[PDB]
Amino acid sequence: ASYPLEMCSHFDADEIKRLGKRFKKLDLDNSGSLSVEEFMSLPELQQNPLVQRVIDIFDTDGNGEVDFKEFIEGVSQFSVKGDKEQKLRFAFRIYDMDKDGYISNGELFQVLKMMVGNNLKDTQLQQIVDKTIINADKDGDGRISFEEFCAVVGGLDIHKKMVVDV
Amino acid sequence: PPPPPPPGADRVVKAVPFPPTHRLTSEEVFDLDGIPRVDVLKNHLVKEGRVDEEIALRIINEGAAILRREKTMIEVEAPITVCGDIHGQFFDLMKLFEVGGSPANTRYLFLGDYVDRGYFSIECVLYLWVLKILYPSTLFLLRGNHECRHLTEYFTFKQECKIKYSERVYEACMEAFDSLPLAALLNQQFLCVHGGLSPEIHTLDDIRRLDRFKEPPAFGPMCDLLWSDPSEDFGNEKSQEHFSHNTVRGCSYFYNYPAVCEFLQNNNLLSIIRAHEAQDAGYRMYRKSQTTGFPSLITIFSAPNYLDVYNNKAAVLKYENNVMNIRQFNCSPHPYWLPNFMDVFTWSLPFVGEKVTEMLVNVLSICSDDELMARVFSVLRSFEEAKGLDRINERMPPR
Ligand SMILES: [Ca+2]
Ligand SMILES: [Ca+2]
Ligand SMILES: [Ca+2]
Ligand SMILES: [Ca+2]
Ligand SMILES: [Fe+3]
Ligand SMILES: [Zn+2]
Repeated sequence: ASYPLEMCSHFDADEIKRLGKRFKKLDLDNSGSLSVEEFMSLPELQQNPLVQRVIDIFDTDGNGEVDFKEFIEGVSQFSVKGDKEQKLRFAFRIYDMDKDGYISNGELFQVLKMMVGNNLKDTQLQQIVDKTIINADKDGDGRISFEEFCAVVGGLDIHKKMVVDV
Repeated sequence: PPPPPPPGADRVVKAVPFPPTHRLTSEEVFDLDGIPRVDVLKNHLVKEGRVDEEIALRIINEGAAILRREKTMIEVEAPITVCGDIHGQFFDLMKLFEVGGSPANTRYLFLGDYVDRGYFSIECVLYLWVLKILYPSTLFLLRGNHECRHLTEYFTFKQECKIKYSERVYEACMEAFDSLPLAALLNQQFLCVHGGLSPEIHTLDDIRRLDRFKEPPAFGPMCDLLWSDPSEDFGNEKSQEHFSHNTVRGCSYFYNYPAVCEFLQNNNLLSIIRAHEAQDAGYRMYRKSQTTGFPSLITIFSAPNYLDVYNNKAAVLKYENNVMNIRQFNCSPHPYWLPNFMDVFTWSLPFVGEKVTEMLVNVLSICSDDELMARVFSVLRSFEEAKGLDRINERMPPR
């Protein structure tokens, strides 16, 4: 009889139970945590360039794996009940690698590089990164806050795509 | 409390020049007399700098006021440097002036199309307008078919203005373009125009008469001056028909050699100098008049490696000491922009959204009613090959 897990999410008891079943089946060695290697054992994830970024965001305690609390709170960002700001903040977090709350030049480059590969020259990519920052940086520190990020993309309605059924 | 890290601390490609963060102010651009400092402006623009909006407006509006008081067919004498299409290729424009000579001691005539296709159109406009403000009697600008509401709204110039400046700046450019003269008579011997002839234009007086202060209409003499082309078989035609419907442009006409001959002879002209069509060599000399032995028609094209894919030379025409000498030049490096000026967030976000959601869908699909019991992201996009591929963009946009 272990201690209750505490979490915050949009899910009712039934949904948490169903997610629990998925968690267990994903947890191959049954350690109660989810390793990178366990995520990668799903062939459909092997060519997805954002997998490690998603895992980093889910792993809020930073021990390199995703436990059940983190799994629930991660998936909850994609609940149909989640708001625009929530989906957008998750998107912001894809770019914000070191999690300090500001997208920097180097991070924007690196994350774009993960997605673009060799479709652009490094010089080209640096130039569009530079201009994106300049155009979106409203207080002149050279990096992009969440507020400045939303002012740019909040009209795109991408949040309406970031939704899964559980 | 430690300050932020230096702006370019974690920047990955450090050798790449970083654009200025501050817009040029009025104090910096305009001297004590209200005169613009062209070298201050040029240096800033070459670094991809911007100006304060009020300065952009001031430059555009003053240029417009000067242009508006010119005749619709201006008269200019030799010596002169005549230039064709520029198409927003600002960094090539810089080379053009190095080749042609400084406007401080060199007379210039531009045949239009300053904007669209290239992603530095506004910089081209600001810089040429400033030169017009500084040298109103030695540098001249004509209207091209792209200097209008219809084309800039279809192509990227309107979006360029919205992103770098505002719709106010775009609207100011539209009024300024309405003021551009339609033609130049050079040294009483050459008619210079962007496109060419019209079945409704038989004398210079037909041009002088035109009300130019308007959007170019879809047909008629003003339209034709900006839009018409020599026929593909110019000088070697089967039919003797002077004009035929321009199937390439979707409007206006092809004019043939007989049509040009008649016009030259009726008006005591030596040649027509025009632009409007890309040339591998930067220019084309068409069939010589039997009478004079001089090229009846000349096309000049001043945008090298047009669209970054044509690989063509550019040229300007220098008319001095009774010699017309063509000076060719090659393209110059320029900074990169994503298609239609989109920032990388706008570019990448749909892909991010799609891929993270796909991952989660796959992750959650690990059970199926058991509970009841490269990197795949890309951009957004020979002379004769480039031409055929870009054929639809030479045609007039719908409505
Ligand atoms: Ca495990
Ligand atoms: Ca963890
Ligand atoms: Ca950061
Ligand atoms: Ca900032
Ligand atoms: Fe053109
Ligand atoms: Zn043209």
